[PDB]
Amino acid sequence: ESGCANIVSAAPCQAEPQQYEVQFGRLRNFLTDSDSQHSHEVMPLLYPL
Amino acid sequence: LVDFLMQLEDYTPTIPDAVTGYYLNRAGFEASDPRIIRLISLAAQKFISDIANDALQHCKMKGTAKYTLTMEDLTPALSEYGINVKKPHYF
Amino acid sequence: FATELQSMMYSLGDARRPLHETAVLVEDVVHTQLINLLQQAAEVSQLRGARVITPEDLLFLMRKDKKKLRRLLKYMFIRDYKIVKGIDEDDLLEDKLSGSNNANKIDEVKQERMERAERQTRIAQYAEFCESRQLSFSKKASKFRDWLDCSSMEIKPNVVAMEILAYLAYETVAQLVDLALLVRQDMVTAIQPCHIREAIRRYSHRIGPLSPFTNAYRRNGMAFL
Amino acid sequence: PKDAQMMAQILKDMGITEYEPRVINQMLEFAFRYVTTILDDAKIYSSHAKKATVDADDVRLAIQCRADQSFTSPPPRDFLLDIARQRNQTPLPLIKPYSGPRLPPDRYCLTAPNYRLKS
Amino acid sequence: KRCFKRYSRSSLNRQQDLSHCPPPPQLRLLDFLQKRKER
Amino acid sequence: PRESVRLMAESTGLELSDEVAALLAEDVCYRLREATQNSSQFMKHTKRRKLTVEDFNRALRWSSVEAVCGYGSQEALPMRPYFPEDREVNLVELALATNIPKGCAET
Amino acid sequence: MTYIEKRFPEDLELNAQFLDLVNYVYRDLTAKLEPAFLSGLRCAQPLIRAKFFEVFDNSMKRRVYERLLYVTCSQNWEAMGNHFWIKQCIELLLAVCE
Amino acid sequence: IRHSDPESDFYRGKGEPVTELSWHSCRQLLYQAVATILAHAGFDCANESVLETLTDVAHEYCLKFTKLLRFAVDREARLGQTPFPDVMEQVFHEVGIGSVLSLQKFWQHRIKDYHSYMLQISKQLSEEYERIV
Amino acid sequence: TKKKLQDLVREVDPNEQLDEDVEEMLLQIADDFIESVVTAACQLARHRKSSTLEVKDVQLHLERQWNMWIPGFG
Amino acid sequence: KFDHRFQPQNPLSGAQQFVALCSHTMMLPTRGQLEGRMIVTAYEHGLDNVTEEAVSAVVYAVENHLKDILTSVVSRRKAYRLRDGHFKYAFGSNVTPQPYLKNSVVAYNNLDDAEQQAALLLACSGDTLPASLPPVNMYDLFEALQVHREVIPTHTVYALNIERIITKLWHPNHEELQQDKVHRQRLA
Amino acid sequence: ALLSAFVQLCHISTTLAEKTWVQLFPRLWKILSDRQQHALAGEISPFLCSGSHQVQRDCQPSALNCFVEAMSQCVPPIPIRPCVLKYLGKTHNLWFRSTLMLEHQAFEKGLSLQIKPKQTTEFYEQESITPPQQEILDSLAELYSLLQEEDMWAGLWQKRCKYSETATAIAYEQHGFFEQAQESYEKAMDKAKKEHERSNASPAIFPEY
Repeated sequence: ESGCANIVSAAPCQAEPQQYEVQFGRLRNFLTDSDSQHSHEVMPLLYPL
Repeated sequence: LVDFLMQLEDYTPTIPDAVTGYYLNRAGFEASDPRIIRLISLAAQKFISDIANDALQHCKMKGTAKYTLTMEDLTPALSEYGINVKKPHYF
Repeated sequence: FATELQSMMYSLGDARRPLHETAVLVEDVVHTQLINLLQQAAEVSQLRGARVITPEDLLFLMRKDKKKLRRLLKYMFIRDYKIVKGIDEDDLLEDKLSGSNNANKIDEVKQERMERAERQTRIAQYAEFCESRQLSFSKKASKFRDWLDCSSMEIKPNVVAMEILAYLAYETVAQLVDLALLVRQDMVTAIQPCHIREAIRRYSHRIGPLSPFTNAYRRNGMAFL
Repeated sequence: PKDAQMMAQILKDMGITEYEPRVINQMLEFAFRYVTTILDDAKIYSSHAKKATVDADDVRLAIQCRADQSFTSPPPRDFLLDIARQRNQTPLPLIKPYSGPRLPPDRYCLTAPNYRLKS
Repeated sequence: KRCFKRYSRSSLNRQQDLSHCPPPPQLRLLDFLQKRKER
Repeated sequence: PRESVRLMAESTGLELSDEVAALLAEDVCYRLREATQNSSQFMKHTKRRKLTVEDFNRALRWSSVEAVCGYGSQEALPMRPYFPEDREVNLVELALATNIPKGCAET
Repeated sequence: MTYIEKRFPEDLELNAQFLDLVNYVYRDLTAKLEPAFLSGLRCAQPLIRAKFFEVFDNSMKRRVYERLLYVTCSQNWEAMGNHFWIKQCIELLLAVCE
Repeated sequence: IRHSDPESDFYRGKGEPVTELSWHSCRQLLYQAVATILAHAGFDCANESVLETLTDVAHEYCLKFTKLLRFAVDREARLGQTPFPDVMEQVFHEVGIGSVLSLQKFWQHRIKDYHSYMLQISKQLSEEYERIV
Repeated sequence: TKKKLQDLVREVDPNEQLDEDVEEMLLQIADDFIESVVTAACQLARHRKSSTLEVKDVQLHLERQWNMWIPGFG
Repeated sequence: KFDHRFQPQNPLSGAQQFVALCSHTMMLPTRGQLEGRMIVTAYEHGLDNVTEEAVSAVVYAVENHLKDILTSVVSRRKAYRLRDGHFKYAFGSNVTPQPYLKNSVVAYNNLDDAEQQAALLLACSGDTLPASLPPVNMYDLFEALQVHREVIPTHTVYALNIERIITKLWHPNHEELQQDKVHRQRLA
Repeated sequence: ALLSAFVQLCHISTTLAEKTWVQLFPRLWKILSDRQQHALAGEISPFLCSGSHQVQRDCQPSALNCFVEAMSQCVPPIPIRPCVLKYLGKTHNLWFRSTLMLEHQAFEKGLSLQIKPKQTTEFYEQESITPPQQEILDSLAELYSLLQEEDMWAGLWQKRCKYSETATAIAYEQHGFFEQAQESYEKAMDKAKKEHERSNASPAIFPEY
């Protein structure tokens, strides 16, 4: 982990004024519907994001 | 009139089944049924007969301006197919 | 020479005012094939021993396919009568080297050509088709002598091989147009020069024996048609 | 028969002491075919060179073309290193012990019957 | 690793390459629509 | 050496200079030495130490070189000092004279 | 062969006499009179049909599947273009019965 | 009437395995097979190396054809779909044979027609002998 | 723009698709083909009289190893 | 004993000096883009009088070479028919009949009205539901070069590319298959 | 004597002869085991496509109408290549019979209609280019269009459609409102033009364009 860099060079260096809420908005729509068995280990992930 | 099944019976092969069958064994085939190993022999016959007929044409136009096969009747017949053979005649 | 080309393309499937640069490309392809035909016949004459083109040389080169043999027999029988010595020469040449097939005299190619020719006359188009007949290498001969026979130092055609090459060039154009139509068929499911270029590429790559897994069986003089 | 002795000596120099009498003639035929082809390649280069005599530089180009296509050799010491470099970032799958040597998934195996033929 | 290559600044071949492109032969009414509007 | 190159060069049709055959002979030696090295890898690794005709053919096949066709496996082609091959034999008596398909190969 | 019955589809004795000639030579190369043989199975008389059926049944084997292939691939029904030829197929599938 | 009767062991893959031979015995049969077919072409004498060259070319042709079939068989064993309805139909296409249905025309025009033509010459010369003597 | 990769596929087979990773390999195949031809052409260019020109005529003599013939003038 | 064995000559020692792309653009090289590459590679060899016909010949040579590659690849996955020898024209449907059917034999011997003839080709052989093949992956092109070996005779071009082809081989493992199953059991 | 006399009655009566064939062919089919049926099934397909059966096209009593009807009550399924049924039910008066067997076939083979809920970005298997049960549905749609049964044809397209405007335009046109349907078609055409440029030809919808 000493200086891990995989997508660091390919970072999304775009302006994109309107990407975060539309992307994160898609997260709640797919991860909270029609999924209960694989949701208990990923529901906490939406909190720090 | 008649289907290809008994027409396959009518052919009289020259190469024995122990030669074509051994070729399949080398490549990893059983060679244990009579029916598949007749076309390879026929295909081999067609490949050699075409060269043989081509050599006959060259031999019958040699010096007419018994039949002996030499390199003069072989290196031009093999040239169209891509076979290049050149053997020294001395030393 | 382009005026003769413009008239003969009307009898083919690329009629109704085709382009002129396409015929130039056809002329260049035909010229190269005829030069190769002259070059390829040189070794046969050298191998034979004679210093002149024998009448059997032109049929000895075209000994592979029998369908084209039938058309040559047709052209030397009916159209070559309006003769007596050539009929016996062909029979003597046929009996000179034959085992089972050549000692004989539906092809699905010429019948298609005549059916296509009749289809073009259904569209006065019939009058135009009739006037376009016998306009290929038949009205003039001085200019056709200049187009061919660049060096002509060792072996030259005397009287008869001059017309045989003209007929072969006409058959080369007919086969070249036929290949162009075959390529155009793949397009739907005036001919662009991309069609003839693909036909040449497909005609160059053969499927000869001992081809796979080896890059040593290279290519030589492709053909003469 | 002076070529027979040197060819045996060449095989002896490589640690081979037992052979067949027909391979020696095969290499002589190979040598004859090799030079005859390269001389013909010199002729076409000399004929394309619009020169009467045959120069020595045409042979150098002719043998250069022969080694370009008619001989096979892997790229040494530089290209295979790049392959390991571009694949060095590939990770390793985890080991999940169920029964030991599992097999690649179904379809990507040599177990499939012909669609046309049926019962 | 493959889809990042088509999202990390690849619009030069997507919104500039594909502009003013002739329509496919399957749709032959768009050209008629354009001609009617222009005329 | 260099005299052998000149002899078959004469049969080709044109002679060669004395300063060209030396490099050409060196090229031939390098190719044959490399061919023997390639044939050695197929040879000393299966289980054997004896040279065979097929091993040399396999080396040519994998080196994009035409395989030599015309030499069998039995010991033939004698030299009596000169490569005569005028053995005019008839194929009539050689068609069906003595044949047996018995292999007798068991493990 | 096909130039006799085309213009008189009305004769009863001339056609019968001609078919009497057709089936007599069949019983005795001349194996290309397919239109002549197939036209005699339908024209005017059951007795002519019965006579032509005897040489049409005795020329084969008394098998079910072999006759099934005959009426599909071997036999061509190009001769009669304006007749319900399945009636002839009933004869073949019932002549192999006990 | 000749139609394939499906009552035998030949219509299926049932058959007696071919006896295994060695390299020494296989080459002799190749020499014998090549010699007979060349004499059928119209020849009466030939050299030994010329025969050896032809056998090696035929041996290499058979090896390449058989090897090409093997890559065809194992390639479809993992996919399940075939471009051509027959594996044997496919391999002829890369080799140069148009189809298996072209073998009957080759056999008819090179064996039956040759034999019928060859017999007529013998009959014609027999009449010449009867006329002269 | 024009004739990137898809129209060449239609030029041979109307119904054929190529994977995303296959397209770049074909361009590199063409890229290597371009360099091999020009390097060999320049080698022949320096062979005429130690250097003359990039000549279409000598390119025809070069294509004998590729078993191809251009329909050009020649 | 061991000193008599030679060592292979390293081809890496002999290189050219360097004193002073058309790969990521997804383009075939046009006339203008190739001009810059020819002039920069001719300065090292010392060439003058840049012409125009040579550029066109190179472009058409590339076009023909790429067509040969795609023709070779498709031919290993689809059927075709031969006209008067080596010519491939169909590259299409199943008009080729099955040779083990006597109806195909008489049809082969034989060779409003146009539609029935199409039926004789498109409906005399095949299956009820002909399933198409997946798109060409990195495996099909890899095997196509192994068998033919005729498209690229040069070793300097064929070799360096074939190992890059090997490194691009990929197929989903067991773990991803459940995700496809889970997604398929969600939409239903 | 009964068999010979029954044959004679079949000669004089065409209705009796055709009804006997329909009632006899399935009964003779059951006698054969699973050894010659497969060979006959693959051999009869060219017979239905043979060129000698076009003479009786104008005859209302046809030797092909009841021939195909006979091979429909057999409990062993017989391969037919139902693409021929579109041509057979066009000249020999086989309109409704061909449609009924098409509905008997294309409902139990896959148990799923072609709708493509998602795009080709989440699926990592890449089954095939052409989805299964595509040619048979196109032939079935053609038969409905030729029969001028728009109510049944509209229902088929409302399920196999991909765009949300093609089926919507058809539903508008089904009950008047031609101007609104025409605008909906235009909204469908330019919407596909926006997506067609970004990707390949996508041979999944041939006759929708």
